[PDB]
Amino acid sequence: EELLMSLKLKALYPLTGGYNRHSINPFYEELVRPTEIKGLWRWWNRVLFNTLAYSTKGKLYTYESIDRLFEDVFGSENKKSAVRLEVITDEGNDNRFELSYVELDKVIDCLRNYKRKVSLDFIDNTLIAEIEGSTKIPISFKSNLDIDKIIKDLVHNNKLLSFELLGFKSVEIDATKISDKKILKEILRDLITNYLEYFNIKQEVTFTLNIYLDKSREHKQNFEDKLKFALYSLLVFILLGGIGRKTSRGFGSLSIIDVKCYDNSICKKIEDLAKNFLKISSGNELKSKIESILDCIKNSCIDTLYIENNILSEIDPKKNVVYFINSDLFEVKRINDKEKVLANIYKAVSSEGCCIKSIITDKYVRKSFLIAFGGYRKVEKDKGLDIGFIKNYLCETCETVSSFNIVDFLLSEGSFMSDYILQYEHRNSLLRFKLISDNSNNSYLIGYILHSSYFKKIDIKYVRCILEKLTYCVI
Amino acid sequence: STQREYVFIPITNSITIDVKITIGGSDHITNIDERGIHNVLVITGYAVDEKNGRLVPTLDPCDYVKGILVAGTPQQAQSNDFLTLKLPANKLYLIRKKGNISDDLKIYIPYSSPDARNSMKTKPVSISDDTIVNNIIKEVFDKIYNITQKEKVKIEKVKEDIKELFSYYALEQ
Amino acid sequence: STQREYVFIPITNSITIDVKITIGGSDHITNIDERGIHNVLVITGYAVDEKNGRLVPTLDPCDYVKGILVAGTPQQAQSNDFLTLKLPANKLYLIRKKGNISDDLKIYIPYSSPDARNSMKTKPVSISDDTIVNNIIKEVFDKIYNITQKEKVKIEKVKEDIKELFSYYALEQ
Amino acid sequence: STQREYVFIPITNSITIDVKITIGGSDHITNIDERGIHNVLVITGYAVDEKNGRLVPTLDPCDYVKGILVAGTPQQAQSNDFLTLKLPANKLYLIRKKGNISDDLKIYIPYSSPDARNSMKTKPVSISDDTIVNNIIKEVFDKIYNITQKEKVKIEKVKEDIKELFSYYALEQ
Amino acid sequence: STQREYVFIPITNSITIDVKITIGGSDHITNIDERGIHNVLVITGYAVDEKNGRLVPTLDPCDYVKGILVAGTPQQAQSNDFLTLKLPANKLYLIRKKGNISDDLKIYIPYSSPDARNSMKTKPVSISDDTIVNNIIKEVFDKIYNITQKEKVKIEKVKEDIKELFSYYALEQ
Repeated sequence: EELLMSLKLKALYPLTGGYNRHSINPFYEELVRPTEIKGLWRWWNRVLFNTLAYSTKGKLYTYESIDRLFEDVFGSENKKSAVRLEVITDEGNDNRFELSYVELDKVIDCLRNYKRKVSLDFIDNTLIAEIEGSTKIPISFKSNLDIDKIIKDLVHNNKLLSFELLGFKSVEIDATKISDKKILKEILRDLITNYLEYFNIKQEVTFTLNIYLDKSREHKQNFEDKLKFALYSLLVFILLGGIGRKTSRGFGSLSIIDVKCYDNSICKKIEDLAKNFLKISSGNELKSKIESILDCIKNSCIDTLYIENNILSEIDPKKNVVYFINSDLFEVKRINDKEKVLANIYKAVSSEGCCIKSIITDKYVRKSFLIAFGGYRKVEKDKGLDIGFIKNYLCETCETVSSFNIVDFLLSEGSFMSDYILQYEHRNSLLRFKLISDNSNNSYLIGYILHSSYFKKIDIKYVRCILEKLTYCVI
Repeated sequence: STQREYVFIPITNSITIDVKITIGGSDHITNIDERGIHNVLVITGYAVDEKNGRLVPTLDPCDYVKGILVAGTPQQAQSNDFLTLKLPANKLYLIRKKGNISDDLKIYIPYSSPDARNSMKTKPVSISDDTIVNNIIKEVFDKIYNITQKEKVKIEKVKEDIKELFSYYALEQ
Repeated sequence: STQREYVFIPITNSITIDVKITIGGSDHITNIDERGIHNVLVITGYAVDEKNGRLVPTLDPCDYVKGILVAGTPQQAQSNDFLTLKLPANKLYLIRKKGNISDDLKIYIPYSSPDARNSMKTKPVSISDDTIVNNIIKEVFDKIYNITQKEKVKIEKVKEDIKELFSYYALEQ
Repeated sequence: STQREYVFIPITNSITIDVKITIGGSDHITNIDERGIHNVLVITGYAVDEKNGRLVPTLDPCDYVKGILVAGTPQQAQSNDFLTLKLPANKLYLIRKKGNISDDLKIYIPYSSPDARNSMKTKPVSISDDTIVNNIIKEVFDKIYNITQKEKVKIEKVKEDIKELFSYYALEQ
Repeated sequence: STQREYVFIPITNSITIDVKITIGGSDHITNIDERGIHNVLVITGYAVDEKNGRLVPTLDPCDYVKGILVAGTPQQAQSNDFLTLKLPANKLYLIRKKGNISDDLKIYIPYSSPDARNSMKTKPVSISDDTIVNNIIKEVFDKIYNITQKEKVKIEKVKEDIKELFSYYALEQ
């Protein structure tokens, strides 16, 4: 109904995925998805609201209830969102992946009558097609995307990227039975498209995020303050999070370039508070700015005015898991090189990475630490190391030598939180890294640890200087 | 029978004095027909030998050389230092196959000794420096095909194809 | 520096007259350590000629051969035909790698001139007929790796893989 | 007990003459173990004073210098300039930590006066432009260690790992 | 900072002497990039006055004039007729929005007094009769957009749209 604000943002190495899990496809290119911005805005808003509610009332509310409270700005099944997002990526005209030709009919030869796995690899600057049947044919091809020779190295060096590249790299072709040449050609052609689209990674995607506001949706009960809180949540999203895939590991990190209010009475305390990030001389200044914004919303800003509404719902402790910001855990270091930083994040977050190996020993707590702060991992009861030891370093009863005890994680008595921590595959990582830049050529590595609700009053002191050590070793 | 020598195509200029026979009869496989070069062949596992580069056999499968396969005998003083072989035209790794051949051919590919004293780490090399391709223009494709400048007026395509298609590996030492 | 040599494994035994070295140096690449074979070098673009098998070189990437590569000099009756060369231990293509090597190697390859007198129509040959296997582990995996029967007793491990890991392309002539 | 000294690795050659003993004892926490450097110490807040090379202690946590630590004694006419102190080996920011600790050791650190005569516009720098890794192999990894050219061959290993591991802050005034 | 001029497109040759600057800054709002026009600006409630063609304000939302935004200042022969205004770059109805904006722009539109001595009843006009299109290419797309004749051979790409988009209304009095 009317333009509210306009934010020129900048994402570094976004890993946006579309229907094919890539930023480009045969039909269009899309580096920034407005639906992802909306979803991450709502996710950060819920994190920020539980942060607030816990820094005043010590209470934590379900995501359902939080979004039911904010459904006047973000909309729900019962009400249309009052805010309309409009991404404008400059240069965002028609671009798509076109495979002008690929010179197979030699790979098809060495494939027939067999059952082989056709692996690919794009380093050496020429696409080779490894075959586990012991042959490596170099493939000639012409595409529309020009992999800049920096992207090949960024993918070959980053152990996380080259890991998530296993899924876009191979097919197990079975030509034992009736197998013409044409359909094998299309199979390998789509495999090559799926592999090449993965390398559409650009550095410094720059877009303009407009926000429109429906005024017709009146100040029903607490619209203005809900909206201000949502705009603060959007700023916190732009400051602490990124867009796209693996934002917990620095990719897609956002950075402000320009903010412009158009309705002072609502946002003129976000306009300047984001101007507070167009120039960041040192790391300490940035950490101070972040603590400033974080504290502002904590006590000084709006109030408990709408938390007094009886629509929220306190979380069950043993059946729910919510996240919230902890102001203490906000290490900042100057970057001097972004690609190497992203590659060292793996040293930070891998159980055999030579930074957490040099910050944590006994390996058990190490596993434990990552299992509690590195999202889901695939541990299985086969060779003892899981037996008891890591179960011990997570008991909420039973000792205090580990500074982190999961709420209902029980010794052989796993009911819900045990399976959630050890089996639930889709678990975000609490330890997160981000990279920021300003209008100057200053770049900083934030490393933070979101506070979760399955920690039984974690020792905020041990993990705090674990985080400075990690942030040092990876920069 | 029918035979074909394989000419390399680096950014080097050992191009003129290597051949004896341009056409021999009336037919070739490399064709320039309003769509670019065709039937180009690729050698898998061999790299050039910059000191008068003839393909020294490495073992790297990810090493290769592309070039033009034209009928004829190498220099009439050779048949002492090359690879003479014939196999039924279906084991040839081609590119841009515009036709298919009569199921047999005999090829002369320039060989060079393995030189078992220097670890020859190999460097990928493409066609750059548009002066290089503009010089290559009148070097061999005219020594081979008189059709040049008679049917292809948009040889820029051909030009671009030389840069679009002719990458290889080089001995680097 | 270092010295190594490749040994092919066809389904016919002709590798009794073989490597100088029984101990020789202080290393081996194709090490079989209680998990099956490791470091089986693959040669693309050659064909095997089992009758005193020297690798006939084709120009086809589909033509390959898998065999052992052990540190040694062939027989003192060589350096006339065997092609030897030197690469920084990373252009060769091994499989089932576990360890890494010392950044340079000098390797003997049992080689044959392409012998342009019979068209190279190859045939993919596997290794079955374990009577060939039941003996081969005593000619190549005892005269070199008699590690077996005192350091290893689970031949089945390095038996079944021998009957699936190993294959080659024999040029049929 | 055990005394050591922490020496920095800058882009400058202000290291050759300040030290008396290189090894002295019978153990070194810092190592060179067939992978790269191990047990590198990093100190927060300190900024190098390369002109008369020492670590000016600043209280800015964003600044850091990382170096090696080897046993010895720094030219007895000292303790008016250096910072020497013992700790239980665990309050050390020891990165790439391989070995364990004796949880007590007395280490000398090059200290300089805070230099309250200028504005401390510190500046981060790392080691690149390979020309200056020659001398860093010359004067820290030969003068001190007896391992170079004696046990290990992979020296480009300790080329890239030294110019990839080591970074610091200078004062540039 | 940044300023532009609005050049409306009538059938008339009455839009020749409208310029003072060719580029001025480093950008033109409107683009002609291998697909035709981009960022075309519409002003409603205004009819052209082809009698020395300028824009005349009416009170009808069905009246509207399309045109382009060239960078520059008007003529220096103004301050009595044109109307300059500063708008935050989102209060412009841009047909075929191709890129983004800078959020505050100063613009000059050719304005004429309403001349309240005759009923200003206007009627629509579509630009047909392609010879005027082929000469308006000369006039406005070869005096400012000299990319025409430089890189863009598809000028019929803009004929198709000037004959199909840039319509307007006119007093016809």
